[PDB]
Amino acid sequence: NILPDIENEDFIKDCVRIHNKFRSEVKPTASDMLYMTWDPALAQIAKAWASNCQFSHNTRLKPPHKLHPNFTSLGENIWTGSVPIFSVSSAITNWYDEIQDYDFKTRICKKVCGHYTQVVWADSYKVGCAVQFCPKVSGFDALSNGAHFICNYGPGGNYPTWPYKRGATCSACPNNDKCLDNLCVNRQRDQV
Ligand SMILES: [Zn+2]
Repeated sequence: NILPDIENEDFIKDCVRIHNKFRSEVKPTASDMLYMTWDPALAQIAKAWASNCQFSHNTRLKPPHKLHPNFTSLGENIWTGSVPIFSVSSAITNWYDEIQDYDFKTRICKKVCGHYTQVVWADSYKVGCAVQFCPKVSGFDALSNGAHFICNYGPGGNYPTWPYKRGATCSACPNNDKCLDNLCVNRQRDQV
């Protein structure tokens, strides 16, 4: 298990593909789920924060900070665990599986659900991730020599509302956006 660098093409494909797989398969269906693409600037941001090896959120995701020239606010998911166990698939799946504690009807979360909601946040269409090797991670004293994985999201989600608008798939995309695997695509947005 070697931890990939932020420009590793397989790492990039995994992060994007697996985010989109969960976003495509949501239940209830989403009417407005945007297709998610890689953003190298978001990946650099994740890399810088991840190198701090702290189990807490980047402090500069919101005004008056602005880490990314094109987003007012950024979103963030963090996964921290052992090196052997780490993979893009397991980390993101771990975030998504918080759905078990989420009741879509009422938005009631029984535990921790904010990673799941950011994974499937309709309006978020750019992602960038990084993993760091961390001898110790602050806030997580139990852990030794772990993998510390952070994705940043543009624009940020986790407003006090449903992560997407439930409805017939792709029935409420922006403009005249086409649909690909239950996601709203758009040549302009999706350019990397
Ligand atoms: Zn969190």
